[PDB]
Amino acid sequence: GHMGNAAAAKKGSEQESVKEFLAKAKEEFLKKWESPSQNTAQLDHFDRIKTLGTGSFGRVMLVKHKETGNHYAMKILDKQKVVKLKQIEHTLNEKRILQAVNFPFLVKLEFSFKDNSNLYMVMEYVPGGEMFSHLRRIGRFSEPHARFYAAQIVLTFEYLHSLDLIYRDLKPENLLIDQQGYIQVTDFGFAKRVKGRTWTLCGTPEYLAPEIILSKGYNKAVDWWALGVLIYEMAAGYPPFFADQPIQIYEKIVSGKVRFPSHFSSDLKDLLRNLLQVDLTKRFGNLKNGVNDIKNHKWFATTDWIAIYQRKVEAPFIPKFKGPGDTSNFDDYEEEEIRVSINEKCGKEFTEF
Amino acid sequence: TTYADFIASGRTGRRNAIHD
Ligand SMILES: Cc1cncc2cccc(S(=O)(=O)N3CCCNCC3)c12
Repeated sequence: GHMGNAAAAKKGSEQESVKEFLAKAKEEFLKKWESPSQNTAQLDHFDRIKTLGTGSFGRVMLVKHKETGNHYAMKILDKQKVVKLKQIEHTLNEKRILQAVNFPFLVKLEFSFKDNSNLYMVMEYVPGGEMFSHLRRIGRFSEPHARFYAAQIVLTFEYLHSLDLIYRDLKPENLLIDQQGYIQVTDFGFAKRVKGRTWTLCGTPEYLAPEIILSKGYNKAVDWWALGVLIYEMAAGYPPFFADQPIQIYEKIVSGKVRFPSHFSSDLKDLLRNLLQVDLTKRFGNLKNGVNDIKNHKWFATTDWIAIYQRKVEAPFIPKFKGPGDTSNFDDYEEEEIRVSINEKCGKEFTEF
Repeated sequence: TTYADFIASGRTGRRNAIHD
């Protein structure tokens, strides 16, 4: 067979140890999920330094905690805007997930609070920037470099899926690089805790699994499809399915055809054909052997999964870092005041925040 | 080339989710 006795025994033991880890991790998650923390700071505890990101959600600012001197990323949401955009449930869900999970590649929420006008989530500052920026600048990542990041996503999805969380928001724009060169996953509004199927059309066109596009009920296998898109984009510099308009992207996604750069290794192409598999009965991550089909694939044969988890692998790329509060790996944005109305807005809607 | 086609798509910048 493919493995001799020693290798087969070591792999078997490793897979059993994963099950043991995940069972404990689920116990820990469920305790925090059922008793969430709240109101752990206030706005005047922080100096606001610079805007690091913006979106329909609001903004993320670099802040400095006055008492400790520590820098953090503060996400600021306007309650009335969240209501207008029909994002109440997603916003509450993001905070509840963030305060309950614990994993080395998931960003840590350190404080949360609200005031008359806004909601605030204060997370560890991840100074290395978005993977997106580095990928577009470098052009493409080598297969070892892409593999280092991919392994972290595999472990993170193995953790999330064990908690019955479907992630649904994978893309380079949503992955940050920390000071040691490891990945931080930050966005959880569109994650959903369900054991079976769900039906919402959500995500980003290039990363949507066919079953989402086709308005089917779908499950956690959509995350393994999205991993295939991510690995492809990291290693090629462009995603597997693109076009001028989303409709044409969707036609390519559902077609069952994917083409590869000539520099892709055969091992990489084999992995990608099994992740970018339109037939759910054949997609890696969705079969009887679960995540093991991915972790044991030839493309990952050099990956030491425990060493990645322990953060003992030397990263292939270390972002520039001049000191705490360095913002050079993020873009520049126009600075807007943060206003706090003298009247509470939307109190009922956000009671649980 | 495929790279040129990617540039021509206009989708080389940060991509919005469907709801945005
Ligand atoms: C700057 C930042 C830096 N450290 C930690 C962060 C935590 C959360 C969000 C951001 S972000 O990059 O604005 N971002 C917003 C939504 C877009 N996807 C990526 C997450 C952080």
